[PDB]
Amino acid sequence: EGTGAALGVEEPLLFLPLILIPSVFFILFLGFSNKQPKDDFFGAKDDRRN
Repeated sequence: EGTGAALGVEEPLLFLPLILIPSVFFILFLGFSNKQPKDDFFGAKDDRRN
């Protein structure tokens, strides 16, 4: 093409799978993140990861 539209989105229907599939796995990622330790560790690479 070469028009230059941001993210190749000329058609507005392409914001359907671009805003949903990240926010489907984001809710899955929040199921992992909310069950974590949330304690300021020291050193690097904390490995509790419940």
